[PDB]
Amino acid sequence: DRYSFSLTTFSPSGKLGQIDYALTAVKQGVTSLGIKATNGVVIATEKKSSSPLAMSETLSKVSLLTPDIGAVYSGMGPDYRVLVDKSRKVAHTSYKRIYGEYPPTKLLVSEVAKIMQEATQSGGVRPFGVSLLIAGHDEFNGFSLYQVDPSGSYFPWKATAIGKGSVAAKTFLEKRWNDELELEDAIHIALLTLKESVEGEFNGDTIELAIIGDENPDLLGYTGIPTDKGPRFRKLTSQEINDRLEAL
Amino acid sequence: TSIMAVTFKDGVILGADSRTTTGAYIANRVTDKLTRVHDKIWCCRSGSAADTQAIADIVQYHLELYTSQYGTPSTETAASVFKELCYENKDNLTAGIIVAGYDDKNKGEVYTIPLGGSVHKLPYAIAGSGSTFIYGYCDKNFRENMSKEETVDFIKHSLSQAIKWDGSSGGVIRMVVLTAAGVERLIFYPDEYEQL
Amino acid sequence: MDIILGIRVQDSVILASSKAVTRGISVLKDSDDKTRQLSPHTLMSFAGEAGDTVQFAEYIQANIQLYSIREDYELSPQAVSSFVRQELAKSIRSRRPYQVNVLIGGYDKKKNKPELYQIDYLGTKVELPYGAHGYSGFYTFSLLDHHYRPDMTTEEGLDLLKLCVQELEKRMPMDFKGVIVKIVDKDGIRQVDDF
Amino acid sequence: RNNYDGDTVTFSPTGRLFQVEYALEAIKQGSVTVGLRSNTHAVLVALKRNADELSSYQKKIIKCDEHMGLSLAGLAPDARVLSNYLRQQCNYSSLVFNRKLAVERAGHLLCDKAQKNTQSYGGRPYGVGLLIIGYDKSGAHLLEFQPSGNVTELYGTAIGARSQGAKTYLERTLDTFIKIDGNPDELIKAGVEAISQSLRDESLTVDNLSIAIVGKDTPFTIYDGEAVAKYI
Amino acid sequence: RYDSRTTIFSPEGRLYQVEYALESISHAGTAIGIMASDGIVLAAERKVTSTLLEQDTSTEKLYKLNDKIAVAVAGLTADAEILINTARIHAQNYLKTYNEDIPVEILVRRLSDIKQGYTQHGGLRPFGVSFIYAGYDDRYGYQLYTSNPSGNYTGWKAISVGANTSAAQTLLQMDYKDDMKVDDAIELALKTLSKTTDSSALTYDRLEFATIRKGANDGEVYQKIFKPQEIKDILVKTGIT
Amino acid sequence: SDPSSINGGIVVAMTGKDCVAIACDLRLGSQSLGVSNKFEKIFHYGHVFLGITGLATDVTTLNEMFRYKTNLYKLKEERAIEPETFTQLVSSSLYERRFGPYFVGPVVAGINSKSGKPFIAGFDLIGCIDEAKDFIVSGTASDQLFGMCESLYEPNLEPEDLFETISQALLNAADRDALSGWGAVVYIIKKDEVVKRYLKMRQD
Amino acid sequence: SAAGYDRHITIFSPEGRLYQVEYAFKATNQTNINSLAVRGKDCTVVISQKKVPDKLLDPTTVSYIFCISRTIGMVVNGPIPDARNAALRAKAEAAEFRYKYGYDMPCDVLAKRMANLSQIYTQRAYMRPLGVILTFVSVDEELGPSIYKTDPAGYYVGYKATATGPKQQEITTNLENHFKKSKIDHINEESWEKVVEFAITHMIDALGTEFSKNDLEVGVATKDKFFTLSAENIEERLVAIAEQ
Amino acid sequence: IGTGYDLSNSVFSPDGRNFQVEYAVKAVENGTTSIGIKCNDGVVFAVEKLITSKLLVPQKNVKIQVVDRHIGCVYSGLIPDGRHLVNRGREEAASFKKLYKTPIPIPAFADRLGQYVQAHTLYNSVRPFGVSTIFGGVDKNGAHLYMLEPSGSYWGYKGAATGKGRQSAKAELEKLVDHHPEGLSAREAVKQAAKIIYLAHEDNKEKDFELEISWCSLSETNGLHKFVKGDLLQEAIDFAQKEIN
Amino acid sequence: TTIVGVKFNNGVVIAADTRSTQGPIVADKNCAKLHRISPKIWCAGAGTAADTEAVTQLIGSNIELHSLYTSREPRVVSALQMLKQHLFKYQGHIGAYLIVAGVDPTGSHLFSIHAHGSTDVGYYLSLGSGSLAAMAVLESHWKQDLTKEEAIKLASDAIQAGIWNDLGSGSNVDVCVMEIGKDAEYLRNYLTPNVREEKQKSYKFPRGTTAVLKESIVNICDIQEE
Repeated sequence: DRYSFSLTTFSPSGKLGQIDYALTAVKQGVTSLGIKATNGVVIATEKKSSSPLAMSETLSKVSLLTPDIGAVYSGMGPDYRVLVDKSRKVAHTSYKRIYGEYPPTKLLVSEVAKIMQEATQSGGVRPFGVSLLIAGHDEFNGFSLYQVDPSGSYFPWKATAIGKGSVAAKTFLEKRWNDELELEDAIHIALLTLKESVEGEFNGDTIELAIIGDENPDLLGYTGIPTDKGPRFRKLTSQEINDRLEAL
Repeated sequence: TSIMAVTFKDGVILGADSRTTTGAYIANRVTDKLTRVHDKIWCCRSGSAADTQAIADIVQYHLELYTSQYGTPSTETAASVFKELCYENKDNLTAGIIVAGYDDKNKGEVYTIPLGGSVHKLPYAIAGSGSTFIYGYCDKNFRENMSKEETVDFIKHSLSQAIKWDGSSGGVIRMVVLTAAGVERLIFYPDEYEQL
Repeated sequence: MDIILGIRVQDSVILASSKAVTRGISVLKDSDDKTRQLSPHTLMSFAGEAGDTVQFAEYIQANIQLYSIREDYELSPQAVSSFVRQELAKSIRSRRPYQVNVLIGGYDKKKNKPELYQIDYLGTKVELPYGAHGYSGFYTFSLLDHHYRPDMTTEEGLDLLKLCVQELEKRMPMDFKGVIVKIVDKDGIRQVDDF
Repeated sequence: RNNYDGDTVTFSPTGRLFQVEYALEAIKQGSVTVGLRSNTHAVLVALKRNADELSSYQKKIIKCDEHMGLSLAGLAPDARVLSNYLRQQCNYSSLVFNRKLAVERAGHLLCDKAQKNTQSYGGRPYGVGLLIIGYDKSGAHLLEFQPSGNVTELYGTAIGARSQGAKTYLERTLDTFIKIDGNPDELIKAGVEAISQSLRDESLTVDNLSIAIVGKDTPFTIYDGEAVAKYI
Repeated sequence: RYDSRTTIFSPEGRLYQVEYALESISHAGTAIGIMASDGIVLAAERKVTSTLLEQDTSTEKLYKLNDKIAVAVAGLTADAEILINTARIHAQNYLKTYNEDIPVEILVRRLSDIKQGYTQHGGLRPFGVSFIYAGYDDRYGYQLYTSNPSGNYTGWKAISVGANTSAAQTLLQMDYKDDMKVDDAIELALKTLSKTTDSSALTYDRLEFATIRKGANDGEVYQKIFKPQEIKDILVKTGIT
Repeated sequence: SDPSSINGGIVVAMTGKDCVAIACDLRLGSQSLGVSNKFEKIFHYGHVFLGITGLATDVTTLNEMFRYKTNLYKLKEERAIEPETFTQLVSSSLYERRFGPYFVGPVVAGINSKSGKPFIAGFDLIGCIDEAKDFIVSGTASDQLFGMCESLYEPNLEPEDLFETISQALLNAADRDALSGWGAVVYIIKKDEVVKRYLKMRQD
Repeated sequence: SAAGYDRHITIFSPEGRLYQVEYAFKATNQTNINSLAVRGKDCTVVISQKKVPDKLLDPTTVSYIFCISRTIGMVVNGPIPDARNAALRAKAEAAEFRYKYGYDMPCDVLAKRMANLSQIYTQRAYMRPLGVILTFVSVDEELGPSIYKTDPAGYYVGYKATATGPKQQEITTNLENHFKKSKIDHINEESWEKVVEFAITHMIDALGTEFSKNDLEVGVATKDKFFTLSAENIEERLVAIAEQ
Repeated sequence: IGTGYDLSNSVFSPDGRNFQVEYAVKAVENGTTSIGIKCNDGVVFAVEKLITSKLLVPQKNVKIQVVDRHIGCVYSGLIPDGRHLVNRGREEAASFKKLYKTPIPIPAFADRLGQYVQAHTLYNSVRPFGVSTIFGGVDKNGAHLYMLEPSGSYWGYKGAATGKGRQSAKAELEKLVDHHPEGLSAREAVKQAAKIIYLAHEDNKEKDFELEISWCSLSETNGLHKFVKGDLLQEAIDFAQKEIN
Repeated sequence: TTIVGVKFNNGVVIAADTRSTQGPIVADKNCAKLHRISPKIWCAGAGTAADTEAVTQLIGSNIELHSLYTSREPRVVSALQMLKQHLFKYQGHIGAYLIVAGVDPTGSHLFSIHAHGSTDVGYYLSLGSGSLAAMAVLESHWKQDLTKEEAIKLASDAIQAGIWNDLGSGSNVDVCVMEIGKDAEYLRNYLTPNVREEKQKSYKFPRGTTAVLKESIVNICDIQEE
């Protein structure tokens, strides 16, 4: 009641009403999920066209924050875009002068968290409508995956999911997850889990699935340097998703 | 280096020398000194390349915004805009601008803004450190309301004389003819111009 | 003009400071206090630039007293000496300077050793048991260390200091109008007369 | 409803605000003053109030300038902020332009200042009426300033408690005092008659009269005691 | 009701807001720091868990703020992040300024002023967090304190916060041996953690632990957050596993 | 010239083969007056060693400055700061002030643990990337040392070979400089072992 | 529900959403205007209705197609106050962008920065969302013909073609049939004039209502330019349809 | 009503309007009739300033106020509130003159005034405006007539009207489209303006009025705005009285 | 240092020597002097070394955001136009003297920048200390319309000629070719005119030829507690 007409006071059972509503706002979104393996990380989402005429191919819901780190969301569409904007800016500032190349995954998550936290702090501000997943790859902690909550807390995970179909996806991932998976194997889990959510439209035109694995000097835009590391992030096209989607 | 614009009966023809000089060394001999700020209105740059390049850019975005909100700009309008930048930064910046444009309602216009600036209407203006020599030439041999061809030939001979008495004038003589036939650049080789 | 002297003996730190203050061609008084106690067991002698010594001395004294009082136990000579140095290091990068050289001679109770530090006008904290600044250190870097016996007592250091002073008057055209010698020990801080 | 009895930033269904309306109330509980003017003079006559007979009575005339001046009827706190402002503008005109500020021109500055507080949600809105006199290049003028900010040029007007009888004196005798010019004596007497009728269950006394006069020949002067027991 | 701004007071002469922050602790995990002369242990319990949760290569309720002082968390985690970062910044100011490590009493004291400041000033929340501070300074040796969500500190030799504080406290003070040992701290903590927690078999992936010692590798203080397999060793001694 | 020239002092770091040496003099002087015969110019944040030359204030002040930033880096990420990454940092941090620029010439040296490769880097007042796999020398006797180190360097050396090369280098170059010398100390980072060998040399 | 919720955009509902933003998606029915944007192969077309309902209003002051900058048109649907506010910021930012970055501001990038702008108005309770729908049309130099629609929420998504208004649906369904059967997302003809004929025909069937020259206003975006058509030019295209 | 929706200006109704903006329009209605008539060579503005008592001084209180020397504006609704929009308007006018060394075009002014009204609805701590403003003049493109709503909506007009007696005015304006498809020439429109306000004063009848007319005309006021006063105004008065009878 | 940028009808190639000269002392024999703005925009520095390095990272980050925003290959006008307004503000108090070269889907472009900054749009340019040396080669060995192989022989000659005549240049020539819509192939050590002369003597000694007052052992590896 008054514990989300105001942000000052709390429920006597803990937490603001605003946070529990912010999670409701997450589930009203598309379904996004990530699975970590020991030689890769898959990140996968669906995109609701929401008009036969809408082009969701022109805006994808998998967006590189920096070349080695992509992110997805589940939750409100407008809220995602500004939040992504601030991710690209802070990243250069915070570590592309400290290390002169793009940050650790781990670092950018602690930064993002402070921003989400500050909108839970005071009245006359609202939480963000999303929970994000940030996946990336660095050499200092290896492959990682994270879930970043609009409460202002963040949790690392091996595989997790969020969105409308989260509760179905989570039990599914528990069963099929093993101690060593391949990148290819984790893509083959990722398609099945998301297909539980939406069926009767599943194709790689409507489902976007992409990976964080090894460097691409092909998406780097240069070669001829013995130390160069191209984007750990990589987009599969519509055609490549179909090759994996047949493989099931 | 020398710049001029002379009105005629159907337009305005900008004339300028292309050599840009830092000390006695020529930086580049093909700098375009005639720079678009708007569709029908262009400015001439003389003096310091750096100061005149920056002051044109500021005015360029401003006159774009003027066209969208406040309707089509005039040469008159443009010239004042350059005045405000020139007056406050009369000690920071040294900016020579001849502000030439074409209206279908006011024909070609030539306005000249000193270093300090001030908006002054002239049948022709001439500015720079190569302008000093060619003044007397252009004073006598200004015919008013002369043909398109007569303008281009006049300018060509005047600037030839500027090149003979300054080595920072020279290169190719570039021209922007703002008329109702479009935007036509012209270029004149030293082979053509010097015999003349 | 304006000298500050320092010797570390193995049970006390002995700071000396001139009683003379000259503004213009005029000696204003032949008795001038030019050393202040930061806390009851740590003493700052100070010398330096015209009237900066006064503003800076009272500013530094007040801060150390606040932190001693705040903690509810007086801070080490080690804590004290970085702080003073850090004020100076900010000031030369600020739009207003203070250029005041100082010595901190405390008795450290924390580990039981006397501690003489040399803090520069520049703002450089270095530990030295014979430190000295301005034009004093041109004569007493060498005088202290020639006669210096590797162990020392309060008795030994005082006769050697008196001697140092006796050289300075002779080879500078200056007048220090003697020097007051305040002795920093485990029993607090005291004034004792000297040449 | 009267959900608008709290909001000064939110229109009431009538198109008013209630706050502006209550501000007119404040004037009614306020102390009476009668204005009137002619081409060559303008006069303010105001009633001093007291709470007892050991009170030495409230100044109802504030000298704004030596040629302009005002009187009040309503909130004295609000009257102070606007008096400060008003002197600041008249001195400004004498400093920069060596100029007298016109009665009418002053009034348009005060207008923006009322409506600023209406627009805002911060600080009190006004609740005092000022009767303003001056004598400029365009002769004597009389404005009625309202706490709304509406400024009205009349030949005579009144604000304060029981001010509807001053308007009735003034209406009848409207023309008598247009014809009188150059006689300060006559114009002063006319306000005094005026404010006897205005009042009810009261009588005038010597030290209840404060008459403030400026014209073309008369400097800005305030008459008290023996200088106003000649027109009672 | 009083709920609108923190610039008000309830009739107990406190604020209802402070009570609401109090309650935030008692729906989070349980936290225990036991001090001994020979080292201080910090312990926290995880309030989420899964088998696809990464918690074997990470901690989340244990931060070192400098290499001589560590903290445990009980409360919401969203509240925690902001104030940890500020305590750590204050430590490195101390290090920069005085050329030495901060005292325990100040570092906590600052943090306590800051919590109270959000009560004192504005309509901004109180931050419902209780932190256990286990530190070293060469003035009062080992020091164990905790900080209130109201924003005051009180010294200790053992304390529990989190969920079921009362239940935990009686159990800790019963088995407190008066010289104490770091090995007994470590042993006591697991036992006490078990009974509050709603699992009957406490486990190392469900555990966060740091032990602080200067009593071995003397003349210097070394603080160690334990690795998962070591936590397993100490569990086997208490007979839980 | 600059203030860096008035106070002086030298820090020289060098590379051999899976090793580094970074060594310094013990002279601090403030102009003509010699101040300390024992102020070490070598400091460290983990395995990364920071030398500092220049004015005496900035030797102490910047040390506090870079300590502050490496301590937040260390705690958050739970690893040691790397010499590869510290070179980035030194150059931006000094560049923060440009209108009050710090008057120093640092030397960074360390060995990366994520490959074991040896790293040395050179800087000036506001610092720039200067990459070497040979040597970086700094100070008022830097012009002497640049040649002295090149002359004695033989590419590809043992941890024990590298001692000899940096010692003979420092020994004569410091001595035949006004504002340098007065003792020296040599740190040989073998890989992760650091042995400290004090040079017996004269008092300058 | 209602207990705070609808009265704010900084108070979430039990659904996690904002009722108040969603009520502006019901503000396009009040002005009663419809748009149609279609892309040809080299062009983009926008046609919106023009409402002159009184003889005390000139046809040339009532327009809803605005020149934002040289190559960029925009159609506005919905209320006249929020129409202006959006228009200003789009002109100020487009002009500013163009010389700062030296690039002609693409359809995606204008639609993007504005959608960002609309999100910022919603997070603070001091500001409010825009009510209008802006459908930006440009022929880009990096993507050729494009339509990006930005919603009063701060959603923006691309479209083959898009429609807006109270009778928006009926046009949508007509465009669905057209692109689906042909298996191309463009109007096949290459001349911008003949594309405008096709687009005018789809609308007259779909709404059921024949239009006039002073019941349309048409902007046509071509390769690096925009221009808005006058009524007699629009008439020429209308009668093009009427007599084969 | 309740449930927001008028209780703040940020909050929006499910209908597509704002009921707080509707009460502001009611305040324009309550105010005294103003008309503006566009012409093929000028603009004429007229206003009804009613006389409530004869204590007022005639030709001294008006709602006609000038901006530069060639843009006339006249306001209805809350009297000091219309003054203020003109006072800020005047500030906006000056800025443009200084920077571009040119007189302001009327559609340029038209953009700039409506941005002030709109700013006063984006904030719950700023009360909107509650005034309509008839405006126009002669510029580069000739004569133009506009009117601005307290919504923050504006459009161009051939004949415009606002206030209490606006029901008559609207009708006379329409008779004019038919009578003259040039909207009437500027000279004969000063007389047309007076007659209009007289039929409008039949809706205010219980009281007397004072009529002020001003104009700005291309070559019959010479590009400049000046007040219609003198023998000019009295001729306008005589025409009105005659044809009403 | 000789810097040359040479446009051609398939791309651009920019080249420079690898040798850092700060005053009369050679600062580094090899160093990368090609600075990255963006992955197809490479540029080389003149004037102050610290200032050209420092600026290219800040700017280049803003062009990188813009490269994601537009979802396109990065544009040279955007890079140049940001340097051009930026350098102006401090009025030469921070200088940076650069040949900017890059490629775009609108074509290939070539620029120069000053301390204050102004545009110069060339077909072939050279800047730095070795501007006067390079120029005569670029002018006179120039054919109307160049291709890839041609553009680089003219460019390399100009560096090798300025290696002879200038003494601010020398060592190995580092090269970067950027061809429109095709990867940027970085050819470091393309042309090596650097000959070398070896020492005639050894300079390594057995220990005890240096003297050791005392030794000490410091750690850089942390302690345990177990």
